Amino acid sequence: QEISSELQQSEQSKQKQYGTTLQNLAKQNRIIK
Amino acid sequence: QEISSELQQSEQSKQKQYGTTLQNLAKQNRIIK
Amino acid sequence: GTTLQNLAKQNRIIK
Amino acid sequence: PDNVMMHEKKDGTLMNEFTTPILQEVMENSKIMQLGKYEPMEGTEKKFTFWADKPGAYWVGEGQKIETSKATWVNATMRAFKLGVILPVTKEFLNYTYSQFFEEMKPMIAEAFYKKFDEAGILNQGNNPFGKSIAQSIEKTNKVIKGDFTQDNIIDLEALLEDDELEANAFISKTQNRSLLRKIVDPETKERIYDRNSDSLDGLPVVNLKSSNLKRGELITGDFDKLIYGIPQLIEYKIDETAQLSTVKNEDGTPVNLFEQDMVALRATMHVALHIADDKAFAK
Amino acid sequence: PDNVMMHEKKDGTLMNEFTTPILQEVMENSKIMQLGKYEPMEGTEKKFTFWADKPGAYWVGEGQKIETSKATWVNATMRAFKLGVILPVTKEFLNYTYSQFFEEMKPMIAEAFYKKFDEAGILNQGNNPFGKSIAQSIEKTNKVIKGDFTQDNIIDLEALLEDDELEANAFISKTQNRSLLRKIVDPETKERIYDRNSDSLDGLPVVNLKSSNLKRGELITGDFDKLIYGIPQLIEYKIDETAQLSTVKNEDGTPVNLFEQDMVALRATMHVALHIADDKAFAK
Amino acid sequence: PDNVMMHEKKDGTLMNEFTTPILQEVMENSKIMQLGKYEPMEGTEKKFTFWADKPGAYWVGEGQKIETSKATWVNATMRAFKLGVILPVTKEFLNYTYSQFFEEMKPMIAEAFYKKFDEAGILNQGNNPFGKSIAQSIEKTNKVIKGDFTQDNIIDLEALLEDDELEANAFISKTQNRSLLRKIVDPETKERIYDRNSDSLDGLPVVNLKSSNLKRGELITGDFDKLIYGIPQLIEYKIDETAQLSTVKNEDGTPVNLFEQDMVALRATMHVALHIADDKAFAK
Repeated sequence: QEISSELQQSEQSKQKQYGTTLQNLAKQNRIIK
Repeated sequence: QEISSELQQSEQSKQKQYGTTLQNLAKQNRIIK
Repeated sequence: GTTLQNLAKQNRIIK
Repeated sequence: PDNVMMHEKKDGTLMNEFTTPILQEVMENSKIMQLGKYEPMEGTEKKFTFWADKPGAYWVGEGQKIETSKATWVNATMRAFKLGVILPVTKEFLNYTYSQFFEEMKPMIAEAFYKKFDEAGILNQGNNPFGKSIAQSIEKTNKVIKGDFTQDNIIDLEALLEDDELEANAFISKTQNRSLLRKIVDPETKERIYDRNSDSLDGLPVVNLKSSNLKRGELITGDFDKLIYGIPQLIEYKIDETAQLSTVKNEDGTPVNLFEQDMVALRATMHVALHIADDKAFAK
Repeated sequence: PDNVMMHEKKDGTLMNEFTTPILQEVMENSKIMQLGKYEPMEGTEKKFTFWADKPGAYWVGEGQKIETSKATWVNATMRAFKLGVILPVTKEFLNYTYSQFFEEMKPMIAEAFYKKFDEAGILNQGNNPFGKSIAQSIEKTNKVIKGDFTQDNIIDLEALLEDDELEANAFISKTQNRSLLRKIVDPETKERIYDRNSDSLDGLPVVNLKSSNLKRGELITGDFDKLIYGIPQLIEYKIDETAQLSTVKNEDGTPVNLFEQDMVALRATMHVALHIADDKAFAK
Repeated sequence: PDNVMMHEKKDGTLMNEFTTPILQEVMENSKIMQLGKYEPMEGTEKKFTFWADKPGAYWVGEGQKIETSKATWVNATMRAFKLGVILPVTKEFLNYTYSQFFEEMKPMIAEAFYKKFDEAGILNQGNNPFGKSIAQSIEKTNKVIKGDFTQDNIIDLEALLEDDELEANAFISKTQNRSLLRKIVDPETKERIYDRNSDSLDGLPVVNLKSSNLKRGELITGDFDKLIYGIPQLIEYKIDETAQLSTVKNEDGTPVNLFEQDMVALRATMHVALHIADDKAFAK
């Protein structure tokens, strides 16, 4: 009930935070540095 | 008391050692060495 | 200073 | 929880697994992308700028300062067509399955999507504007140079942006104009400026624009911000094509002109600082 | 105590693990650090300056080397107004936690510190003086030249400061004033003095602070003391700001304009040598 | 045997554990050390030379070899303020310990030591002469050339030293002269002789001399012996120095003013193979 709600929201939050690492991988391919 | 005092000598020395490495890092960064 | 001998030649550019 | 299995799903919100390959081809081909830095914020944004100056508990004279509020919005939209006309029916791509269908599209929608963003990114030509472009900011704050082409261009180009404590970084000049830079060699000293083997103009990174708009232009930029968010998001039907014309006269009667046509729309947005240099020809 | 964990706390005095990342990034932006040395102290130490020269075992010393007693103390405080207002609420950055909070701040709060520090350090323009700056020491021992840019004037500048003690170390001129360096080509000895690829005037490596004050400046020191010690010490606030200006007219009503502010009081200290050179325009 | 533990030893004769660390990193600062070579000894030495060759028993040779001795000796003692200046918190340096004491001196007494050594070796300005090498070799064997900058002059410098079998190894030219190396370009084979990034004059390593004496110096040798024997050693005292100046026209009253001085007894070595070239200027 309480454990199910917290664990499901924690998994979704981390996956959205791993979207910013994709943005950082694109910064490597940028010419200016 | 006597054992605890010797532990405090090692802790404070190692803390201030990282301050000296910052200045050694500064020498590596700057243009003239 | 036996370690000094080897490192001295390693540091300098001429070889 | 789909991956391979099948594909008769006309709707298709892309998974983050299949988003990362298709976006990097859109990015690395583009010209404005390789200039600008990135940061992740939602469809509406609150970011704040400018510097601060303050003493450690003291007061004498005055110390002027200011802070500004900013935001980003709106999205770019374009259909495939080149894909859709060379794809007969969905039962074929059912057999190919969900996995392959987006990797087959990776060099189909990508090349067309990034191309439009450049035309309304540096230039202000195509009908998809939001925050005013690099070109429009040059018209407000005049960093204009007269039509010449020698070593004096690079001295003038830098010197205009140099007065605002901004360092020169990039070089955006088209492939037609690129041919003219090859012949230019230094007069007194014996060394060439631009080169293909060593890709640099003044020892700086150079990028080539392929937009059928400019003629003999030059452009240098450093500070810039660009934003991509959300998902590409797909939907596919056979009903009507208003924006696309079928060669001669008629637009498209999709039940007659039987073609499987998809839709694409990514949430892409810019942000510009208003101090950038420029050069262009004059003649008369 | 404060590891990764969380962050809803108003106070946030940094640990040495998080401090030396930030203090390192101050040095890359800062130019005064390159001109001087670091030799540290807690609140204030009575340490000594000037180089040592060897007398030798065979013959007596004869020539003097001399010592000098100094002691200095001051702090430099900067409210991150743009950064605090960047934060909508503190509970949002509880998800980022204590560790990643400062990593987002890492290339932003440091930008504020070096801009103030270099402005008031070299020039006496920014109003936070302490020990008299480089601009003031030029007025004591006059090494000033009339506004000219020629091959003879640059060698004459180094000759003036050479008369007393030490040879030149490095130049400090504006980014804006880079066109004068390009145009210098002598008729007798056909060459350019300032390098285009590398950054050096006459061999001596040049850098710039980027303070909106100078015009035709050419400053040289070599012997200089910089200090960075202690912790930045973070405090979060939301009440009133006298030394900031919002939008256009009003100062800052924080209950009405609901934003956060990060007060950070770093400790930095300086000292200046006696003999410094300078050049500037006048005409009429 | 000495331990880390504490610090209350005035005669600080360094052990081989801490003798090597400080002597290792002083060599990178030194210019003459990189040109020369290291070896061991007993204390004072004598070296032999020449090439005694003969066949089995075909015929006895007409010419005969000579066998000659060449000695090297002399020391160099210094009194640096450096850490004796931190007598007000030597009890804090006791907390750092005997080990960390010399680690804080490592870029202090070494920085004072090498600058004197280069003035004695290459130049003959300072008052610590013994192995009159490079300055005296130019006076005896006149290898001076007129001041011009062409590839012919570079080959001429090598050709004079190549006359007596000695190969050109490496150049020694200061940072101010580096500007004049830019203009050298040949008419037929158009290319850069001195590369900007790669520090090499004609494919041979360059070393910048910081002592302000040679304006346009170009010295070539690559054959020396520098050597640091025994123990650097330490002595602390609180006596009135004769060879010392306090402020302006005073003497260092060490009893009243709570100061301290660190005596350092180092060893020096030089050898001379007299075939060295030099170039400077035409008229001015």
